[PDB]
Amino acid sequence: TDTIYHAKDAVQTTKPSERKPRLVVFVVGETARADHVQFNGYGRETFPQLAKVDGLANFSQVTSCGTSTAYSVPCMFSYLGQDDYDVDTAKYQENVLDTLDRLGVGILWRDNNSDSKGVMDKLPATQYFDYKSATNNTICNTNPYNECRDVGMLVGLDDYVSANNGKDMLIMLHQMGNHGPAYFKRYDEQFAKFTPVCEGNELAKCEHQSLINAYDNALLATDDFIAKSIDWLKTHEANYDVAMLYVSDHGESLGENGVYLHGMPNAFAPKEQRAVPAFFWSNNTTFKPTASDTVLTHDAITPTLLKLFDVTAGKVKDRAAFIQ
Ligand SMILES: [Zn+2]
Repeated sequence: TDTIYHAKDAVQTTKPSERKPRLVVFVVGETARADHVQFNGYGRETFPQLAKVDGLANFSQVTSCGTSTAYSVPCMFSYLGQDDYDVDTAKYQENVLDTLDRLGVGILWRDNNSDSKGVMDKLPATQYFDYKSATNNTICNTNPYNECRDVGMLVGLDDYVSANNGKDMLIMLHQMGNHGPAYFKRYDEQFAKFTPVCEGNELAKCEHQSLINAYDNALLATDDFIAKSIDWLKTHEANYDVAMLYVSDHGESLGENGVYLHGMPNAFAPKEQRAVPAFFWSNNTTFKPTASDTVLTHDAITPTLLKLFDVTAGKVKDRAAFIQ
């Protein structure tokens, strides 16, 4: 087909009509720094809603595959691992979502950031939706920049769960998160906790604390979005076994040594551009997460996903996952 396969041997050991069906939300983040998370020692409570969630596992030692929203995302769903990962040929490799779609799991990708980078290309166009425009995202008139909001991705998922009744389901929500240099645009007035913030076009011209405040506000918005995801998943506890996974595609630099956005090559990228937060919540002791401070990378994503849907592929039975 011109596709290079890696998991043709993959097999789902237990099916939806052998046990309770499983519904999972994978929230793909952007620009979130692990060292700006309270659970990892940050001095501000940037995730106050997740702090009150029972069964929520935080991961403090996760490193990203790359430093950009073009390099890390295809690697997050790749089978190869960042060592063997090549970005020029990633679009053509079989990835975890291809494998899961083959095994009967409903894949759904809602994107409020840019695109899937190619992860959803081999899948029918009816499974990818653009939520950056008001065409699909119902929440775009809550701020004076008229930017569509991440929580708009939650509206109308009950109908997807209804149409796919009794199916294993995986839902990727691609966050706008903490992107771009205009951090002050990324959140609504409900989250303007820290002040002042930087409105400037040039980050170098900002006062450092203003930039920090804007970034932390956007982190508050993300915290709220993840929490609302978990609540939504709770509205389906009765019929499905539910779980939520959050990873950021990379970190961000905020003036450390005059460095200000992301994008630097891994060989020279500072520590802040690769340390990302990772969260995992499950209603059920069905899955038991690995230890908090286990040293992990994006290579843990693809095993995790497979483990969630009881899939066995030969390539990734030696891999560290987020669950045991
Ligand atoms: Zn990014």
